[PDB]
Amino acid sequence: GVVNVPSNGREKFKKNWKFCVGTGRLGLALQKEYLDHLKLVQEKIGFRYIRGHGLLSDDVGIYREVEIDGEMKPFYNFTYIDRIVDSYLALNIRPFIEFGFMPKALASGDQTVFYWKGNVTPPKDYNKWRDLIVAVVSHFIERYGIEEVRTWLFEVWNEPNLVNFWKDANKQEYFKLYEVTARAVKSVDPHLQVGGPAICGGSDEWITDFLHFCAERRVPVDFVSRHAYTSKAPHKKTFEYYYQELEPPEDMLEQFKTVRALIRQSPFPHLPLHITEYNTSYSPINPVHDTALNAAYIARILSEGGDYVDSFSYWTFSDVFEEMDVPKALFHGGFGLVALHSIPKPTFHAFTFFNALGDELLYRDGEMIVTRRKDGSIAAVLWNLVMEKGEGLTKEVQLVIPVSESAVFIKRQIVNEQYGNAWRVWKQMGRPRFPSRQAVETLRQVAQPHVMTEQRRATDGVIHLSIVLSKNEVTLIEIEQVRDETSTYVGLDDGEITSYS
Amino acid sequence: GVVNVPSNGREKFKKNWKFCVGTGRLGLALQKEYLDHLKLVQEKIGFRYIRGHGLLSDDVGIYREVEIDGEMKPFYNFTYIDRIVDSYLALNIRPFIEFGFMPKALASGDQTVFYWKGNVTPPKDYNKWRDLIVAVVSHFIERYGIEEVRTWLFEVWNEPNLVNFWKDANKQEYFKLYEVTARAVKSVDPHLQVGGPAICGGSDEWITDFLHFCAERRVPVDFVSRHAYTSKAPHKKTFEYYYQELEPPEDMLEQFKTVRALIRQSPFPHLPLHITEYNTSYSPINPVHDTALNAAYIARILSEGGDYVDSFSYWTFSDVFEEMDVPKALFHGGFGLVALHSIPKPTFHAFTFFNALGDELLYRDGEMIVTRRKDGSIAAVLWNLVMEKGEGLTKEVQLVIPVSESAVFIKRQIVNEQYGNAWRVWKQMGRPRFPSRQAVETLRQVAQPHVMTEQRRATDGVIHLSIVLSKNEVTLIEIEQVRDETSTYVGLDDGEITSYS
Amino acid sequence: GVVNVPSNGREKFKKNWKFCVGTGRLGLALQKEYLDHLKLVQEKIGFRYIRGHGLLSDDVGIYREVEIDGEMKPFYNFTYIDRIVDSYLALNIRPFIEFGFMPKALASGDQTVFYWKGNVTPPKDYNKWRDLIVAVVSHFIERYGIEEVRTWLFEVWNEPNLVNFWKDANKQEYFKLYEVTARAVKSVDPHLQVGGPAICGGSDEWITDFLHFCAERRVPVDFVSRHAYTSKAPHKKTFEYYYQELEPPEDMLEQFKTVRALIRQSPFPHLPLHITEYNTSYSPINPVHDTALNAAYIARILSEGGDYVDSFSYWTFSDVFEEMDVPKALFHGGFGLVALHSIPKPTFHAFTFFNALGDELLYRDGEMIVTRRKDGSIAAVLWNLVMEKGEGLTKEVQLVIPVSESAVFIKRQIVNEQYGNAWRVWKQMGRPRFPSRQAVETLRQVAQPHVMTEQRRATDGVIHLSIVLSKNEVTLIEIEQVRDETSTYVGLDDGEITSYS
Amino acid sequence: GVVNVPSNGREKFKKNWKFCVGTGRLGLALQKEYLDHLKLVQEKIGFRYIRGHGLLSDDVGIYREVEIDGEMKPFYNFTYIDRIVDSYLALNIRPFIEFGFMPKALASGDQTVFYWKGNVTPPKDYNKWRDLIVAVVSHFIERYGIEEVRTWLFEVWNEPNLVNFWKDANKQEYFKLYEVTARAVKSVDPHLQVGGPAICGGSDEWITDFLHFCAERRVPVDFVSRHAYTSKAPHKKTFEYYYQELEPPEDMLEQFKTVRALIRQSPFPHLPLHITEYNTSYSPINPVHDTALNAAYIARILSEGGDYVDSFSYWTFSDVFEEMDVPKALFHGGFGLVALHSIPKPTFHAFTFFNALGDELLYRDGEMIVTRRKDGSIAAVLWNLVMEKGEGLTKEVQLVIPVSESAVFIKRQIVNEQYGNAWRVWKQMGRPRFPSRQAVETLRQVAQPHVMTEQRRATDGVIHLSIVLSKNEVTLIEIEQVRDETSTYVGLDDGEITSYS
Ligand SMILES: [Ca+2]
Ligand SMILES: [Ca+2]
Ligand SMILES: [Ca+2]
Repeated sequence: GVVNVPSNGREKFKKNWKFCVGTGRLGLALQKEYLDHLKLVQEKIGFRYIRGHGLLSDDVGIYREVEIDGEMKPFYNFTYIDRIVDSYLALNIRPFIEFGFMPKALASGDQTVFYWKGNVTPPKDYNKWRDLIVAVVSHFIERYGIEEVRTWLFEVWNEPNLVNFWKDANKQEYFKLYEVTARAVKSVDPHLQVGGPAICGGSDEWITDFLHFCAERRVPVDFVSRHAYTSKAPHKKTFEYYYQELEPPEDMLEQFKTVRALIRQSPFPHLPLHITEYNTSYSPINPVHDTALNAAYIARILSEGGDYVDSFSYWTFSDVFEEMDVPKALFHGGFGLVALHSIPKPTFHAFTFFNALGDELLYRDGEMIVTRRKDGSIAAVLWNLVMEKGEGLTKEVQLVIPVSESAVFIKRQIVNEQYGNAWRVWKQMGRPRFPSRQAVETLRQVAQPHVMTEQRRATDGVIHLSIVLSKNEVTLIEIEQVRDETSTYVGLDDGEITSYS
Repeated sequence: GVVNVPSNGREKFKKNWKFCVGTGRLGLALQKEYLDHLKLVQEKIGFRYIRGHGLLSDDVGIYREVEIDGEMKPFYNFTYIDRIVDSYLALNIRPFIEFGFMPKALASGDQTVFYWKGNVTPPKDYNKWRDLIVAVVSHFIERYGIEEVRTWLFEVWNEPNLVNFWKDANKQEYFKLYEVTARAVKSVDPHLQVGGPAICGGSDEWITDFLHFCAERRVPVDFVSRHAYTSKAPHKKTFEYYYQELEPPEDMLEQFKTVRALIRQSPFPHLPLHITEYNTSYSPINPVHDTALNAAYIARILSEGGDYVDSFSYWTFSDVFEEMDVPKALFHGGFGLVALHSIPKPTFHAFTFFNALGDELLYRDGEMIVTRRKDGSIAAVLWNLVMEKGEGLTKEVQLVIPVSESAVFIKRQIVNEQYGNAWRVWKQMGRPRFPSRQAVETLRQVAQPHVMTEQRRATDGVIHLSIVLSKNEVTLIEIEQVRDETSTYVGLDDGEITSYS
Repeated sequence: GVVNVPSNGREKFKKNWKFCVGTGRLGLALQKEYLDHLKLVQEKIGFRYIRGHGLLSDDVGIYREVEIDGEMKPFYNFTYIDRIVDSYLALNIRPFIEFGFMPKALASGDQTVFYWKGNVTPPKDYNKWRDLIVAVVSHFIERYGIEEVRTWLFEVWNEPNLVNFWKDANKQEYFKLYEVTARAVKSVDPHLQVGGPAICGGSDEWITDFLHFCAERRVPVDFVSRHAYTSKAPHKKTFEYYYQELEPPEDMLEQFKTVRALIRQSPFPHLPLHITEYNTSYSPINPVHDTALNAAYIARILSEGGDYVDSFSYWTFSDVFEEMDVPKALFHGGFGLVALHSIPKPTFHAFTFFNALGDELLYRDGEMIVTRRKDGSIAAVLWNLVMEKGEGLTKEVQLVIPVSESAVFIKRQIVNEQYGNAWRVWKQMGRPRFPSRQAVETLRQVAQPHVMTEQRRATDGVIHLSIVLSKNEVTLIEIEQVRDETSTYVGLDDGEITSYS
Repeated sequence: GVVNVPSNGREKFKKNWKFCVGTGRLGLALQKEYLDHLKLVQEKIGFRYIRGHGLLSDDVGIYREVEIDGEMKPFYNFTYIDRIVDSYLALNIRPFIEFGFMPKALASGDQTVFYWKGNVTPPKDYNKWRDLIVAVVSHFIERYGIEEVRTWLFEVWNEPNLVNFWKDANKQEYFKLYEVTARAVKSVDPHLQVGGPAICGGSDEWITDFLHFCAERRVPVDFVSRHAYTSKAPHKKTFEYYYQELEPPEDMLEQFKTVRALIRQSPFPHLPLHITEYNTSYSPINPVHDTALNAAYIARILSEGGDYVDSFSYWTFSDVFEEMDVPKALFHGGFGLVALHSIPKPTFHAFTFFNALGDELLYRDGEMIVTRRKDGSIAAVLWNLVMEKGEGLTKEVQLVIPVSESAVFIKRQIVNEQYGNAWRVWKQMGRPRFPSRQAVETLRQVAQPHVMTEQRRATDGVIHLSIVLSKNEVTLIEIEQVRDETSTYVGLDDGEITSYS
């Protein structure tokens, strides 16, 4: 198809796409490997906030008791989160705090979730929980100052509409939990932004009921959160993998758009919507995450997601993750943009490529976005999602582009099934679970995008680009003005160099 | 032609090719840019020695006088070589010291060489020159230890057979300068290895006569040094460039082979031969240095030069160079393997590819070298040197390589006119002289070798590679055992992932 | 009194004292904090080996069971020890491997030890344990090379004579565990050094019985391991401390001596003796560890312990530890040489000071060690251990040292109750449990030794040092050659500078 | 002297004292050593601007001709200043540009200044000099953008009232050069701040005459610049030293104040005054720079200089400097805050101490400055400048400070003749010209300030500090609130640790 790019544009592409990114549990942030991947992510994409589970779980170790004279008394150990949040602020990223799970010494029952056994029961004593929240938020303000902590966000719990994350999926108990948390947070400082309900899909009446619980009972709410995946239940499991079919990306966009409509009808029509988890599959052992398809699929969501929501947070930035035990191989289906040994997966490159876009929107359809940057240069990202099996399945794109600058330097970066894909080459190596240093460096070189460059002289103030994208390709194309300095090199003749003309 | 690679090899490919590398003047080693380049060269190519001019020239500033009690007395200022030689040893490289040029306060005349004005006249007092040599050598021993300094090499002066480097190209004055320096060095310690005569090509009788001089007067000598280039004097000039025609690589190898024979017919038949400079062109402003042709040309030399000499030192590791003034553009025909902003030029990847070869030499002709490493893997560099003008001129090559290892992972890296080639992309950018940071990063990215990988199974203990090499391509092919772990992934099926089979 | 230092010494002070250092459990090696601590320790102290628990425990996560073709089969996950052992080797340290504790899926019972719950029961199947040992040692050889792995050591289990560490303190069942482990290690490669019984003090008949067991059933043993502490059982507890009284250092040296003699009477008289754990207190929450007293105590051990044993491993290099939960304040009584935030405790300086000592032992008594270095310089460590309460309690020492110089430069470094002691300043700060960054930097600053320097000219070939050591001071004195260059500064007069003479 | 420090102050202590710092010539900024020093200075004292000579001198290399056809034509080589200014900005410092000296290819005559021979003659053609300024200023805008370059400052020449720096000290010829330069800069962009006349002391009529010339003839001026020193001509020289008597600090402040009054009476009454160089001695080989006296002298200036001027630029940040050849010894009387090897001099610590001061001024006299900061802590810098000879000469200072905070933590840092003084210890080592790495590390350690800390309890709402300062001491005293956490450590008893009470 032939697309004619207009010279200027009315609308502005937002940075909503990189507002937030997900993570494995906060206690894993103590790992050097974790910080390795986070530094890479902050250099090449730079997210504003980071969101995961386990702030209050026992590895991070904040809530204890502590026998004094003859009675159990609370003790708040900030050793670990002080280091964790410090390490975050040093990398220019703030916590999108999630309060959870339940500390053991505060839990009412035995039910846990994950390999790491986060306790998912309500607190035995709601006043002890309140006091925990006040202690934690108060500490954060003591350490980092009120101005800093006022920029953070505070979600209460996680997926209370699923039985695995909250006892009996108890709607009313969660609302009580929400109100105690919300009010405890405001009691420390009224500007702090608290929100919920952090639910998985399939049950959006919870968002209607949540916002009505808060209206009726005058309970604070500053944002709404929901999670969004497109995978069905596993159709085949091995001992290490879940395999799942996926709905197309418009299904996710519809989810975003549907939840925003439910907010617009509610008694709090102005509330921000934060999609605090999203990916194709919701399982950390689904190999789909390691593929070019995942990138081409996510590219579509990056292009449009921000039209409906204030943020959507890719779960996750890193394979440093233990919800289903320690990764059993290098490419093991983890959620991360970044694989162990800081090896970028195809999806990472899609973010990177979006990070080259300018604020000015020239054109956008279901397979491309075209922008103008301040300097006058064009930056476009194009993608060829093909969810069906088969080879070939190429897509041609004909881009007529307005530009006054008489010559143009075009730099294209590509990742697809052949290039920027460490997963493909890892198969060639024999799928080493625990590869050598040298196999890993080779995987790191191969994981880099394939670059091609050209110079093109304009005809009639317009350039034509013929772009062939192969199956599940995502590509960045930057088009810059050539200020040719050749004529300053007086006498220059390449033909005077052996072999050249 | 079909190349049958034997499974075993008797001969051993020596590491002579990276004994020593060349540099711009030692005062330039104080620059941060210099040290960035050397760090990159030492990580990707481990050179043992580094050889350049200007140890005794005035920017380094060792030789001074100094009015004390009505008398002009020597002062030896080691502030700068201390720092320089320290930085060398920290990067695991030792100085192939070159004694020169003439300190101004000790010069007999006015004649200089280069924009930096190295003085090229005899010492006004030969006893003060000797005292200089003794104080410097002694200083090295006091600072670093006798054992360390004893592993160094000491070449005396530079190209005395050229009027530009030595007043009148005075043979007997040079032999005298050599003699005073050689005895000065030995008087500090008899195991310090001293040599000469450091001549350019064109007059090899100087080697014959030099050794007859040392024989008659029993002047200590421990190696013969010589420089070797294949460029004719320039046939065109701009304010910016010297352009030169080149003879083929066989011309240089014959120069090596000629000088070795001359040492064998002499009264010191066993002397080591160090070619302390080599490249295609001897001009630091000949663009040929920046091209893929240079890379293929030199790969020929890296493959065989060690057959005839103990070392051959590429002039130079880096464009940090001022013989013909500060560089006037990013790619300005400088000698270096690395360009400003630490951008590898194509020749750098030739050195890097040779660094991947094993000790065991399995096969070699005029266009390839195939080797076996200690772990049984195969490693070959192939080049397609085309000096003639024109397009295409591709060379197909057929390989029959034995490996009992029944499946194989092949990693190929290529640098040619299209890949690994910053120069090409600089030109497409309009030859920016002083590029932006953004342009430099793109040129760095494009400067990386293109990588192709495949898996292949052996039929009958053997693999057959059909390889295509474009114009002036150099390429590294590594062939590793696949230890396939796929069977341990029970129930793995890529066809259960969206879009894959 | 007065000490006449002899100019020459017969004896050598051995490097035994820094052969090995202890660590918190291996899974903690994944922390950034841990690795910052190791780097500091490896730069300032030369440790060769690193010994700790948890290798086979479930955080590191090697042993898993996995359902394949309808049976429970072993899966060995090397993801984490690959990264751990990689990071050890990159910092020039190798594992003193300790095979333990019991993986949960292989345990025969439910008894655990520590906050992190390592299982302390026998394996439910000894053949599976064996296959576990074999798979781990084989994986090491595969990744690191057989020559690398042969330099390691392999301890079997931990304190099997203590009921907390091993079911019933079952002697005969530990011997069985040793045999199955030792024969499995030898089956992989016969050079691999294996030993035990890794007992705590109080029941040294276990060494005699362990060696008689290995003699009678021809079981491979390459060393005897043993733990040494001087602390009585805690006489007071708070919710975060154990306080304990200590025996003097001679008690530890006698423990070393008495165990060595037991080896020499047994059927393996020549076997190496590795004290794989030692410190004053055996509790990771006894504040004595954070004090100048600890450093004074342990310096006496460093000075003599090598006389009796091949190695004695200070438990531990770092407060990065979790046996009794996450540290509840900055200085919490941890074992570490280094405190969180890379703050060196006084004991760390004791090790640093011993790292400056020379080979040649000139003199030693129970309060000093005086040595000569290869360059002729003198290095001495002195300590004033004072276990009794009160102020003052100084030791005046007089040293008559010979030197072959004529003028000398004396650099003294000191750590005591006032200087190089962050615990004291932490107290002055109000004992902040979770100090700010600003406070931490102040604590690091103040943690640095105090330095005093002087020049002193000899008389009659000799130097008379008067030295005052304060309560529990450890101090380094280096006496070096002055090569006065003042005479080359002709006309120099500090009296011409404003205010000076 | 008993000082009662008020609770609140009406005035602000300005940041003018670290607005700018001086440097050796801009070409030396290419040195790794230089950037090591700049980084350190920028980490501990964050200066905003850096001011030095030689931008247009031929080592940096900007101006060349360049034979084309048969005519000499201008070529502007931006290779080196691009690297220099990039490195400045990456370290958060901007150029206070000084246009000079004269490029040889533009020079009218052959007179030069310094070891490095900057040419101090007018341009042969003022149109060529204009075309140079336009090319340089324009290139700066092209690379860094117009907003950034407008924050810089542009001074014309150096000390044109001194015959050494400018042919004949020709007043009218400098005004002509100012006019051509100023108009040139303004023709690129009118908001660029240009000024002069950069004079040395002893003839302040030049400032009057400059400003009248600019008013009458409507030449752009945006600031006045002037240099200030207090050293008399040398009374003794050696081959390597100038020794000079110093006027007291009142003389410098009186210089500042005098020039400010001349501007206030001029036709441009409101012009900023920048003192573009200042120190005690004006000679780069006067040992006084290396001393504690220099530090105590400069502190009075840092305390008050900002009263009269908009900036005052300490000449220099670093001993990396070649005006009078390469440093002949480690401490050689160089201008730098930082000695070679990154060793801080006593004067460096003065600046670091001032960098801890708060904005709100509580109390100031001629020997101390006392401030409050945002968090409520008190920071004070005290100094005891003694310019006469003699030992002892201690100053007792009694501070009576208000705090209701219950108790306080006092951190004191001292640099004087005994502590923080590497010069003193370098002499003890026998004044090594070219010390070993090991002697250098010792001088670094010894160069760190001496720290003392204490907790003091508030009696009656007031803390009474008694501070004995030794001769030529400068010292920082921070007083913070103790939030005591001791009572949360229930049961804590240091008396339960061996030896402690
Ligand atoms: Ca040079
Ligand atoms: Ca532990
Ligand atoms: Ca200079």
